[PDB]
Amino acid sequence: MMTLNRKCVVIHNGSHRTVAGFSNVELPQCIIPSSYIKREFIFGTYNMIDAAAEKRNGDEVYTLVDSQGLPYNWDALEMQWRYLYDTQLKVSPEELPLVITMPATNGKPDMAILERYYELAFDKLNVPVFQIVIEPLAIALSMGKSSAFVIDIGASGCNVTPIIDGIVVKNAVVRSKFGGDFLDFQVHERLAPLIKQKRSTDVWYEASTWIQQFKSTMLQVSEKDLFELERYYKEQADIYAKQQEQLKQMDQQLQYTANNPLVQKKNFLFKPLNKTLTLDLKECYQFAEYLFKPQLISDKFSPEDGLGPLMAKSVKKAGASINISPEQVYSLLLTNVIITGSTSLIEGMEQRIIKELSIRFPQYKLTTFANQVMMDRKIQGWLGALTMANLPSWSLGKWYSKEDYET
Amino acid sequence: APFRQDSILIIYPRSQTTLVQFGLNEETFTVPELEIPTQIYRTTRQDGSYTYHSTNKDNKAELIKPIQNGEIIDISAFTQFLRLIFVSILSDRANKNQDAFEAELSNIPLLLITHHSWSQSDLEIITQYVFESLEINNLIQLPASLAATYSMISLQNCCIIDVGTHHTDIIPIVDYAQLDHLVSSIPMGGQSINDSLKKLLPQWDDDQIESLKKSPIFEVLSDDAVKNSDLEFNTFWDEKGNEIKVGKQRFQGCNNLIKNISNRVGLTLDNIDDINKAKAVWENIIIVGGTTSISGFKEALLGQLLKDHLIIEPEEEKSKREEEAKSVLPVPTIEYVQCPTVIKLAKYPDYKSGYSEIIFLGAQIVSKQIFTHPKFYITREKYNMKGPAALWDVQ
Amino acid sequence: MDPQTLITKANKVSYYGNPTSKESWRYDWYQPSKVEKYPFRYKTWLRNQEDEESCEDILDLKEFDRR
Ligand SMILES: Nc1ncnc2c1ncn2[C@@H]1O[C@H](COP(=O)(O)OP(=O)(O)OP(=O)(O)O)[C@@H](O)[C@H]1O
Repeated sequence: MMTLNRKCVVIHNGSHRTVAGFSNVELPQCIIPSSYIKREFIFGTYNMIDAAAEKRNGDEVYTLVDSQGLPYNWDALEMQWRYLYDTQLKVSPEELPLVITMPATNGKPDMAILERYYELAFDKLNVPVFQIVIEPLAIALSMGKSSAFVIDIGASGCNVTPIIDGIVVKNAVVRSKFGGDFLDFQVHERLAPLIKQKRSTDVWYEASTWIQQFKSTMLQVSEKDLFELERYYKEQADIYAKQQEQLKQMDQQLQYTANNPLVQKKNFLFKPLNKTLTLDLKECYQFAEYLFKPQLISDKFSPEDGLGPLMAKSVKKAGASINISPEQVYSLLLTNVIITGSTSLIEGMEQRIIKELSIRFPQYKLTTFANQVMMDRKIQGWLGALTMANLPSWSLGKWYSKEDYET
Repeated sequence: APFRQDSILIIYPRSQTTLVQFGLNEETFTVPELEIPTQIYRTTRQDGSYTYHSTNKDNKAELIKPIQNGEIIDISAFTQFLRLIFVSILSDRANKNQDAFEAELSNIPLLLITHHSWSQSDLEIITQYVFESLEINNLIQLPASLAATYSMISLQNCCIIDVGTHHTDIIPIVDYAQLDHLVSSIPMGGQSINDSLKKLLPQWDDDQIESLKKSPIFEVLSDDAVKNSDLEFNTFWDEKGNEIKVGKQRFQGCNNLIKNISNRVGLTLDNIDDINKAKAVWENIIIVGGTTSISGFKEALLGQLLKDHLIIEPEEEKSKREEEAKSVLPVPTIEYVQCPTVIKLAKYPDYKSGYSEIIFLGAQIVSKQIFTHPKFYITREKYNMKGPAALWDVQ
Repeated sequence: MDPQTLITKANKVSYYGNPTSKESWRYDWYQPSKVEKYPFRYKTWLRNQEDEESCEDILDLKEFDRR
């Protein structure tokens, strides 16, 4: 749809995915990696994949954003926007309004960043006007929630932003470094023996092909603490073992060669070597467990850096940043919960989120929403920006113009 | 408001030649009547303005092919070319029927088959041109892929592999919707065979290679294969009439193309987010194009897809297991968590196999669908109010 | 006849609810009104409120008809 008789160019730069499109269509024109190749520049997946498989020397892969979710290379970002405009969108930057997303943060680099975007947008690309949207706020407002608790899990990590009455709590913003990128590492490292000082293109190809398949298929999230869960099933199995042995004690017999969900195996085909990879369900549970319990991987990391305590930490901090009562802020945050990001698509993640959050907050009743359309959840930030772009009046958001940029 | 099906105009511009049809018979299935080259002659003048002609008469001339690799390289030439066609059909009927303007040409709805690569800008211009310059009151801009699937009854999910001369399009469709972010195109096509054959037959003439490619002895054979596949040497007659003796190279040249297609289709469908949707797409594959008419091509491509992309227990592992199972005197099948479990070609229900055929079939059903209950396509009522921006009305 | 002659005569038909006016549009800048005016200009389709080329020869359909 065309609001105010016009269309907008919506762009979202994330750690992993970069989504660009028009505000009228409702589906994104393109989704490309948030990384790039240095030869010349190669910005497409298909374009990148070829360069990687081409296996040229002096080829490199660089992130386009710092772990904080902000762009750390502007000239590189400039080449991307040109590609987005010239290749995928096929429109001049001078023509249309630009709605882009930047992540929520506790600090105010925004003015440094805005000045950086002023140059990129205006003197560089001659963009007529543009708006910036806070991604969790975008996601929340788009969903009908004026106040919500947004858990965003992605390549960089878990980003938990509390929102009250339409504005973010800056102090209560928390960012884990555990997420899709961390999970990529563990899948590779753990499976290296089974497969039978690396080109960045080779690392990126593996991460974007067979590893991504592993996480979207093999990986699951326990509904409970894994140790606690494992001890339960073991003892439940011990009873079945003792039960079955006892029936042989009564009438006797000998060796008839006589139930634990954690031992069932999941089979993942590794096509490059055309060899099957097999892991029991417990080994699949293990990877995601590290997000809630990072201490297991290293001991360098504290239990509180885990997702479970962090969500609670954010909720507590949300109360302190408003000064109704802080104790009651919990009621509004836990009542409205938004689970988004691609990494939250791992099976059983929603339950564990509820489980871990319910433990530390037994008194409050809660209800969580997680978008059940698989694609939408991955691009949800961009869709949030899209609704903001499609707002009925210009008065409903901040727009930046050549007026704002001057000597 | 009033409409007679003989008035409906369907245009399907392609990179080389445009297919056009005027009217629908209602007795039978509609087939393209007119096949026109897609080109226009442009004489530049001192004014800085441009003039386009049907023929150059050896003057400044040049030639503008408005469509390259299915994309639109010249929008101005394309509209004039479109105009050329529209005016041409108007005169033909005008001369044949005196009252034509009062009856058949009274209202002419235009249905334009579009391409996935066409930009919003291009589509907006085309809309403006049809209503303003051509003075047409009804327009349907239909993507070919959605038109193609429309012929297939109740086909929600599928992947169209459209092999053109200089390029091949990969168009994944999900929930009756073209996913544009996953659509791609490879600079590989029917001509890649010519380029491939020229490597293995340097002594041959470019004319002779093409003649070999279209000859009956040119086919792509499965691993499983007085019949042609069996003898080492066979022969064909060129358009010149001369015999050309060719060896094993007649069965070659399509491998490089088929692999690149397969590889691209692999990544494309691997990025489908919902596996259950993705599984359906893999179960419906549409291989269409001119090149696909080559014998064994569809089978070779399908086979290559199953070769690399199919998820199934490796025969090497499965063999050891069956061998190890005995170990006895005098085996369970492996289950995988990935996609797909099975790969097969789209079934054509109730039907003839070409791309041009199915699109037009779809275009016919759409016309039945739109005109019965319109409330996609643009009407003069909207274009007057919204303008070329009327092209986008959704949500 | 002439192409414009063929275009102008064609597609002209009158029914109930049929628009008399043919509106024409242009792709140009626009300066949004305040709801004073906002200080930026963007490109969109605008309608000419006041109602304000190369025309070639027709073709022969049978030459380009099929066989
Ligand atoms: N189907 C899936 N199942 C599980 N994980 C997935 C799936 N698809 C992608 N991922 C993982 O999710 C991550 C991508 O996250 P996402 O696309 O949300 O990033 P982003 O939104 O661009 O960045 P951010 O989340 O920091 O804003 C990747 O690390 C990838 O491995």
